Amino acid sequence: HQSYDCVCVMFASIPDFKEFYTESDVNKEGLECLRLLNEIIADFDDLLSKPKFSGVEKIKTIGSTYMAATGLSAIRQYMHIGTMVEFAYALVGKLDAINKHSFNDFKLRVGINHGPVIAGVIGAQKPQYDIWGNTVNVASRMDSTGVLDKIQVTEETSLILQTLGYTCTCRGIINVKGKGDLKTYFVNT
Amino acid sequence: VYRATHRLLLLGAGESGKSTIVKQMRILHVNGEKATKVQDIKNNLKEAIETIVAAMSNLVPPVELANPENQFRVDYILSVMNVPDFDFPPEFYEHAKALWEDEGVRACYERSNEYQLIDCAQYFLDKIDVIKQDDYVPSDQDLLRCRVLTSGIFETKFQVDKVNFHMFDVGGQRDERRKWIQCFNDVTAIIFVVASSSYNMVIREDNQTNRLQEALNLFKSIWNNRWLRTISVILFLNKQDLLAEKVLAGKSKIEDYFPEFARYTTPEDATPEPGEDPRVTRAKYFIRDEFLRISTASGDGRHYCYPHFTCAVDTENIRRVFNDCRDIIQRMHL
Amino acid sequence: DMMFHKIYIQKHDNVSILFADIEGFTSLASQCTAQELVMTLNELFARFDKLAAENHCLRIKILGDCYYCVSGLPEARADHAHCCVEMGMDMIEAISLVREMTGVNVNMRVGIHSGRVHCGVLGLRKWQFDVWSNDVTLANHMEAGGKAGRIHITKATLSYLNGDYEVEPGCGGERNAYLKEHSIETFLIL
Ligand SMILES: Nc1nc2c(ncn2[C@@H]2O[C@H](COP(=O)(O)OP(=O)(O)OP(O)(O)=S)[C@@H](O)[C@H]2O)c(=O)[nH]1
Ligand SMILES: C=C[C@@]1(C)CC(=O)[C@]2(O)[C@@]3(C)[C@@H](O)CCC(C)(C)[C@@H]3[C@H](O)[C@H](OC(C)=O)[C@@]2(C)O1
Ligand SMILES: [Cl-]
Ligand SMILES: [Mg+2]
Repeated sequence: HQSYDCVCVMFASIPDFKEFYTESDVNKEGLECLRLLNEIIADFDDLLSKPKFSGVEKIKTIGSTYMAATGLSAIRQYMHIGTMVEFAYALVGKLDAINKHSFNDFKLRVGINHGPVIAGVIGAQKPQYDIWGNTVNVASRMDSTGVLDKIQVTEETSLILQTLGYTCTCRGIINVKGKGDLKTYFVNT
Repeated sequence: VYRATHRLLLLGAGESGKSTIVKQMRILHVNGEKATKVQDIKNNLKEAIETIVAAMSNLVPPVELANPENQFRVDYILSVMNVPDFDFPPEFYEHAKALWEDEGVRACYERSNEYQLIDCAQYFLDKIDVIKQDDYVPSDQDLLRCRVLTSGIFETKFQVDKVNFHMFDVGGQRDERRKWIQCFNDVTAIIFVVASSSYNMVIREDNQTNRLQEALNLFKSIWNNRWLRTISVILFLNKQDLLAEKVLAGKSKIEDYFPEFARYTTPEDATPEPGEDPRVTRAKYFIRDEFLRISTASGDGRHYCYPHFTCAVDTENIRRVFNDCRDIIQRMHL
Repeated sequence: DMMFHKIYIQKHDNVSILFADIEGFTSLASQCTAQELVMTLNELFARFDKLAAENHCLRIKILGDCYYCVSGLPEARADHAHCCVEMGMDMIEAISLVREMTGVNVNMRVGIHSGRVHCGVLGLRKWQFDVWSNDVTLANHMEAGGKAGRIHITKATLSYLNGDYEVEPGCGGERNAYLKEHSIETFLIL
């Protein structure tokens, strides 16, 4: 387990899903639902192969929420953050196509932070790879307090996306349990 | 074990005819009971009459009664329209019958396409006297003609010649379609259901989008679906009676909604029902060919399409066609 | 198998689902260093992972400060309710020494429900065996509506306990909306 300086963490949940999940005898007690979830995830995973997302490194999925991070492959400067956004837009591309065939209307809700982490393996048993630190907590809280069909970034994270041709509206202020009130931005299209 | 069964899925827009088909399966292949469906018909009656009169004023031009005395009845009807647990007293029937007699009220029922109205209107109102009797027992045809909208997925088991048939019913409406996926995997075949008659009407869900187009688009959705690449779709071009009637009536012309009809000539492979009008034959097949154009353009022979001209409210034509289907299922699947 | 990707999921009735969170995880994360936190965490969960296997609990995941296992997997065990309980028993004492050691007040918030689950893997990439159902959704909420250093259990997790532990009125409906809105009789273990 080794630390980092500039890793860009992203969470993308599908809050509309938890509603849609039902457990009837008809749907094999919810198996038909987890089936559609699988399709979605897999469809998202099919992206990582794309040459342009080869720096993207999926961490886990939590429920119906996709966790992924750029710059773990490290040792112009923040071109990786811009990829992460570039990637979040792609998940929406895939989620949008599921809708078409699943007669549904799933919106994706994203939160993208960046900064120092500590990556590595945890647990004695099946040793699985994860990332820790305050960068990740905020990344997560950018998602949960997020808005559907929108990416929520923090201030500095905003400033950088600005340096790369992204326009950002201010969302307002958020109590992030631990760090307190902080200003956040939606990424415009 | 699991292969000797067949899981069939009933798809189509709202009101297409899906529930009526499962009904016909009970009538055809299944085993106090119906007294509860009486109430349901009473509401069909209520909802139907109160809908026709409400429409009268909001039409363009609006329709006047040929008996302005009937105003007080019109007044009665509208006053009870939203009552929750309706007592259905002897007046209601007297008043409903009265209005239904008013040539003006009927005239508005002709323009029933210009507003949203159930398919059991003219049928039940023609039999108010029977329904009102406290000792009323609904016919088989009455239970078929009744309308309770589908909300949710409903498994229905039947057996034909020791062979087993699972049938799932689903909401044809838009909000409801998001459940369909829960039947997609393992589906032995799709029965897509289409209100052939509804060519001159707009969906309930937005009062603007043409019902048959919504049908065409929905089929195209299913035919080219990503999880339905293998699965074949038996097409029930339902409500053939209502179609025929509209075509012969010559009120709302087809080419005035689907203008490509203007070009269409009748096919060569056409097998018209004995002494059916060349015009009805022309019409019924154009709608078939409309659907087939979508089915033709893709599939690779990985799955096929089977048309059927059908009338769900007619157990006669249903036995015939559902049988046409077991043939298909037992060739293919094996 | 051809049109849907193969799903590596399988139904499993009569299992019990523990969830365990660290109370005052932020106060700890405030005090000690960015790294020492991760080491104080990694140490504890490898300590937990021992206890799990002895108590015949298959660990699922670590989700930050949330740890959750399930007894009754992979092969069904009739002790499955006693095991998750037994698993929780240790966690509240396994934290105890690594709490005093940091001089900061942390404890474990436990929640166990029982019932059916699905378990398996989702997606194609980076598999991590997981559990999904309403019983899992409930389990999670019990921990959410738990009491510090105490084990929160359901109606059903008592019906599988065979009356071996001494419980008390839980009052989950007043600490969590999910429990209230779903009228769950909850209990605490003594
Ligand atoms: N004349 C005529 N009426 C029909 C025919 N098939 C169905 N209907 C009428 O259509 C109405 C609605 O049919 P229904 O089967 O409930 O639609 P649906 O496809 O199930 O719509 P939903 O239940 O999914 S919302 C019923 O009142 C029934 O009498 C038909 O073949 N001919
Ligand atoms: C995927 C479907 C469904 C309904 C099933 C389920 O039990 C969950 O996966 C749990 C409870 C469950 O898997 C246990 C872990 C965790 C992370 C707590 C999940 C989330 O709360 C999921 O929803 C979210 C918010 O992703 C949830 C509830 O979603
Ligand atoms: Cl239709
Ligand atoms: Mg905590």
